[PDB]
Amino acid sequence: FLGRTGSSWFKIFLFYLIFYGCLAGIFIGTIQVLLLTLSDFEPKYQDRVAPPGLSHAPYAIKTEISFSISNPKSYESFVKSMHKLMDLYNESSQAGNSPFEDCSDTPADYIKRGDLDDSQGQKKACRFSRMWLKNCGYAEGKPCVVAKLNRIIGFYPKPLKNTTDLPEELQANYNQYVLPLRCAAREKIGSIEYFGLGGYAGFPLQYYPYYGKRLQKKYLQPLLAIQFTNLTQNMELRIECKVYGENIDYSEKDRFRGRFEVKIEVKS
Amino acid sequence: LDELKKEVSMDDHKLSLDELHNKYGTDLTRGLTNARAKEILARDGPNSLTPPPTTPEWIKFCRQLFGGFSILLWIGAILCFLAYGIQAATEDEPANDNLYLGVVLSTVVIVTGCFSYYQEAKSSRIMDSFKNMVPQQALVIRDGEKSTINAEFVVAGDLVEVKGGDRIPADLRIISAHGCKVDNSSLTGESEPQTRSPEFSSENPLETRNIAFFSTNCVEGTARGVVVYTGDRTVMGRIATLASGLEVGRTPIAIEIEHFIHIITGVAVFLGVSFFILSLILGYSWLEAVIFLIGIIVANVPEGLLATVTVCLTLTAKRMARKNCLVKNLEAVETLGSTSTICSDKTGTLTQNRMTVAHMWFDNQIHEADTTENQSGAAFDKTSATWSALSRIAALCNRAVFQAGQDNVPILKRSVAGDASESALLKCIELCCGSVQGMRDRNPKIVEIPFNSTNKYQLSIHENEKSSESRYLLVMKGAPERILDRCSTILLNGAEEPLKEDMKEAFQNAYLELGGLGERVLGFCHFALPEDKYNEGYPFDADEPNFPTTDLCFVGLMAMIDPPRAAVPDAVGKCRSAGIKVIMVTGDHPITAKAIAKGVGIISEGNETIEDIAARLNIPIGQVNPRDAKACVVHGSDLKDLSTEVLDDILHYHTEIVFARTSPQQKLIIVEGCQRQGAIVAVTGDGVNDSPALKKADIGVAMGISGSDVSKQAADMILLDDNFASIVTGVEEGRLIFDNLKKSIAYTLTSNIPEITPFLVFIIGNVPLPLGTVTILCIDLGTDMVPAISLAYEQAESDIMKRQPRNPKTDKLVNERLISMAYGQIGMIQALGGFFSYFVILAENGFLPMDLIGKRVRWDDRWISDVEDSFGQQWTYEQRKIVEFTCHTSFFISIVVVQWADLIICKTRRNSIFQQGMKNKILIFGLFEETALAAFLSYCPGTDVALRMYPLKPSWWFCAFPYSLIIFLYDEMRRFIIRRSPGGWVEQETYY
Amino acid sequence: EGPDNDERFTYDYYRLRVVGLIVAAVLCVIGIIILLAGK
Ligand SMILES: *[C@@H]1O[C@H](CO)[C@@H](O[C@@H]2O[C@H](CO)[C@@H](O)[C@H](O)[C@H]2NC(C)=O)[C@H](O)[C@H]1NC(C)=O
Ligand SMILES: CC(C)CCC[C@@H](C)[C@H]1CC[C@H]2[C@@H]3CC=C4C[C@@H](O)CC[C@]4(C)[C@H]3CC[C@]12C
Ligand SMILES: *[C@@H]1O[C@H](CO)[C@@H](O)[C@H](O)[C@H]1NC(C)=O
Ligand SMILES: [K+]
Ligand SMILES: [K+]
Ligand SMILES: [K+]
Ligand SMILES: [Mg+2]
Repeated sequence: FLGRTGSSWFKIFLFYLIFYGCLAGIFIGTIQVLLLTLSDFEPKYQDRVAPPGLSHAPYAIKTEISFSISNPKSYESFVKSMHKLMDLYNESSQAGNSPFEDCSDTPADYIKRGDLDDSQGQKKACRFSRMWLKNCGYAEGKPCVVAKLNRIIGFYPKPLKNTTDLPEELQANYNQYVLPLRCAAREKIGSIEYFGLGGYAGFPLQYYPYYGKRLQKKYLQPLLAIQFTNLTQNMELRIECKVYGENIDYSEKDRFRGRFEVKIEVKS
Repeated sequence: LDELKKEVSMDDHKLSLDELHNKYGTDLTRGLTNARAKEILARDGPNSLTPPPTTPEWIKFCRQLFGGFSILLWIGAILCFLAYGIQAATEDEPANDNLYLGVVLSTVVIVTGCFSYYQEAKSSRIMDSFKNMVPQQALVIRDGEKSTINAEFVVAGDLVEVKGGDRIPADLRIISAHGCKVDNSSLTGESEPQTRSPEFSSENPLETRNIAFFSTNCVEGTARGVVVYTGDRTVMGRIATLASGLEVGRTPIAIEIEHFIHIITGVAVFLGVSFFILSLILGYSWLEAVIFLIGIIVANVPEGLLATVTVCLTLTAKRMARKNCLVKNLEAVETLGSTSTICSDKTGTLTQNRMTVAHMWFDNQIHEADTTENQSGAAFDKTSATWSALSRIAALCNRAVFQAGQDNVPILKRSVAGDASESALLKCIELCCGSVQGMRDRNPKIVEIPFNSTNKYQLSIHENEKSSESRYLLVMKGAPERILDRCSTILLNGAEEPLKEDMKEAFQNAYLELGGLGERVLGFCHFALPEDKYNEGYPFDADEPNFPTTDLCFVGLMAMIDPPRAAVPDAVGKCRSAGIKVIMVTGDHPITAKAIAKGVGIISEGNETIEDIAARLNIPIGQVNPRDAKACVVHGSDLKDLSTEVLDDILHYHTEIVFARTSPQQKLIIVEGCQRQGAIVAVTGDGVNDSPALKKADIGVAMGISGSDVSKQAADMILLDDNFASIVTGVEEGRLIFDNLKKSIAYTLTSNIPEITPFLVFIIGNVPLPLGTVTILCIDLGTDMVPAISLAYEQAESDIMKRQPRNPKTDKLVNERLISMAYGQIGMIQALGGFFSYFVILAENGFLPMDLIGKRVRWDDRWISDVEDSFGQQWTYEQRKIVEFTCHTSFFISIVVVQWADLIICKTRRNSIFQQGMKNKILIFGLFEETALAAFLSYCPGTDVALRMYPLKPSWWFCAFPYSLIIFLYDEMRRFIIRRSPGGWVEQETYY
Repeated sequence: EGPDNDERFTYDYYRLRVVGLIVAAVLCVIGIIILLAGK
């Protein structure tokens, strides 16, 4: 033929069949032992998610949400993702004492449901009403963005203490139980309005620590609705929403490390 | 074009002096007119040689920039700029990826260009050396007056004059001469002075006395002649053009390189476009379809391989430089290993090029002297009183002297003023009797008759050094038979005795044997003149026989030859044991050529020519079956009337071939004949008459000390110490580097698979990219470099000089067996070890292997800063990318770890590491430096930006260890099978 | 610890780099030693 005879062509097939078969069987074996060394409830390493990311619902083309108020299908793209998220926080999804629980309607302290063990059933998560998100189809004019803190197993978000000076200096400082979120731009051509649990501009600490998908399915993380009823129009406004805390840090590279990058433009 | 120059020349030495003048419109006495000479100048053109048109270095450099790998890397470099252009227009990408990767790849092409350019070097100044043989000026007779002119202004027809010490300015017809002798070594390779006279003495113009040639010099006397040829039209000017004009051609090693380039280029374009369409079918945007292709290019092309080859060659050439063997062309480092036939000059190559005493006949006994340079033999006789009598004649009846200031150099190497035979005798006595000058001071010469053409003997009368005598001793030497007709007694073991027919017959026997050995034989005799008949003041007349020259006492015979170099016989046998055929090709006479052939082992004992059979059986040569003769001796005059097909039959039908009295073109023809049969041929030589053959040879080797400038220009390799044993070393080195290149190539190729497979699974699986493009270049250009080079220092696995020369048609540098092992077996195991570490990193950060399938869409989505892992956690864009790049880093390090084992297995093709050992210190160096480089690239701060290399956790380093070990075991088991059964299965499938 | 389990989300990449570079250097020196056993 090309290389060899039929007899040789066969033998080279019988070899590579057994050979690659063995190699596949060995590869699988090493994957088995790897998995055997891992927990079902907690990942081996967590230093790469460490400082929590802050992500929002409006799917930004490039950290930007520009549209026209005087146009219907101009914002119907951002309403798709906005709906996708909030559709999960339905009351019909949170039914019965299992696996949900009614928690303080005001920001409270942490809740420990034991260890990362299966020695108990599904760890009961705090309910969250999308109805706590006042004012927010969504904002056809002047968007109503929804913030979110990235989930990390066993992470206890710790707010800053009012020992020294603060950006939003001491205003509504629920020091003991709220992780604040203050959006900014100089360039003050807007109108910041925050909505959340208990009416505070933060995340209620009663939703922590997260016990993971395996130990807490259907779990709901707290949301923070933000509305920009800015009196300006037809210009790119670089708005940055920042979260503050002891376990919260940022990076010049990762522009989502505990903060937002939104470029709103109501070009109408 | 040069087929005309490969033919024997035609001449006009047969014409009379007068007749020759009519042909050139010339005067025998007055010479040309100033006007007629200038007319002929403009007519024929200058008496000069024009160098052939060369290829500029520009075109030479750029021709490498387009050879398979460079072509693919160019397509990659441009395709980078393509994707970059498409980006800069569509979505403003502030990145530098495609732009920088395009710059990097273009640089890789340029630098790789320098390496191949360095390897494909051609240092040739043939025509320049020939031009150095034309004198600046010549002496001509014009308008009846002699004047010096620019030699280029010399034309056919003018009257030229030459004298001892000057170069022949052009081909001349001798019309007048006085004691003129010439050095024709340019045409023959033999430096013994040849007389020139107006008389025609041979039909063959290269042998006649009435022609003098350009490229030669007058050694003594004076001559006048008419110019018959000028410039390019001279006999050796044509040799110049032939030699300088010959197409170089591709080396065996070069052909091998291009061959695997085709193979690897083939699989590259195959998988390249095979997956380019496979991606579009899967609905991949052309924006991405090209990005994947660039990666495929980088994965398939072994970026550092061609440069490795060059470095391995260079390092092998450095070792040979350290044995006095200079390599002018890097590729010639390997050709000697692939050589199946050596065509060797004799004089100054196989031989020392110096008349040396070989045997002596005295006391009715043949004695042998030591002919070797360094005198590696033993003594023959010292005791016999006869010896001292013969020794005295050899010293006394000798007019040769050592040049001043030689006392530092060895006797046999020092320059001597005199003819070759007298120098030989001088050096013979000086060696075994101490200072000859002393013997010539103790015995003052009073009268002598120098060797005469008519007398055929030379005699001398000396004052006997003996005090009790202080009388007159007569000594003489000459033609053995002439000396015999002048002897009455023979000095036997001390005492004289009558010359009976018995001893006279033993003389003839001794004389015939020595002459049969191709040796020049001289007779020696002396006579103690009677005291009473010769007073202390008796005057001797040298002009008229004033003393007896008959009834003298015969002392002995001495024989001499230009002997082989000490190492030559043994080197020839070693070449022949390695299955290399050795042919002699010489300008010298057949009797001498044949005798040295037997001396060095070109013709082995018992082997006969058709002429030998005929003489032994006493029958006509036509009655001899030529197939009964494995040896042959072909004279150039017969070679001339043979067609190449008939030359091919001679080459095919004889194992032991001697081509004697060959011209320079004839040497070229013999070389081409050998090549025509498909053989790789080496030429060894030292003369300008070797230049064409040296050029045409696959590898030409010139002698460094004895070699002429031309020969060393025509060669690829120079033996700086004239050590012929270096050929044996060269062939051995050549074979070793050939095997080690295979090892180094397999090693380099093996790591291609773990660079290809990640890109494929990226498409077919939709998982995050396991390894990056930049990461690949950190391997092929970084870590693999020193290890791959180090394989050039591997010792032989067996006695390589015991095997036959490779068949260049069947035995390739890269074959299917190499690809099967590197791509199909070991590289495949490396790929898995890479993937394993990849799955380990991701799973330990929360992305278990199961959830990875079909996630790249959301993974690469820059706007999704919340991807969910297996544990329900949410990752931003840059966070997951850090883990991904950490995956690139550990996959990279996994390659390094699996290359550890590969380096050790590529060490040997057959033998076990437990047999070959770990005595390669460069290899071990490679292991340490490779690992140091990888660690540095991962842990050095800032490398996460420039190369996207991230720090690895200690446990990460050990992921591929079980795969590294399986490689070592697998290959060790496999080679155990090879050795345990030379049959073929494992062998014919995987044995590189 | 309980709410004070910050160490769980931390890794000393600084020490790892220091150690990694120490090792790389020493492997580089060791290599020179073995190579220079004859040049
Ligand atoms: C989650 O809540 C949303 C609230 O808008 C539900 O949307 C409803 O969709 C139905 C049918 O398309 C409409 O008739 C209603 O007007 C919507 N709102 C309400 C309050 O009922 C959505 O269907 C819910 N999703 C799930 C899975 O239950
Ligand atoms: C990523 C995976 C799916 C690709 C696997 C590719 C396999 C099928 C390839 C890789 C190397 C290949 C082999 C390389 C060498 C030889 C020897 C040659 O004389 C005949 C073909 C043969 C035997 C090839 C057959 C196919 C082969 C085994
Ligand atoms: C939000 O909606 C409420 C009614 O639910 C209305 O009274 C109020 O004006 C709205 N706020 C703004 C800022 O438009
Ligand atoms: K490669
Ligand atoms: K050559
Ligand atoms: K490679
Ligand atoms: Mg010679």
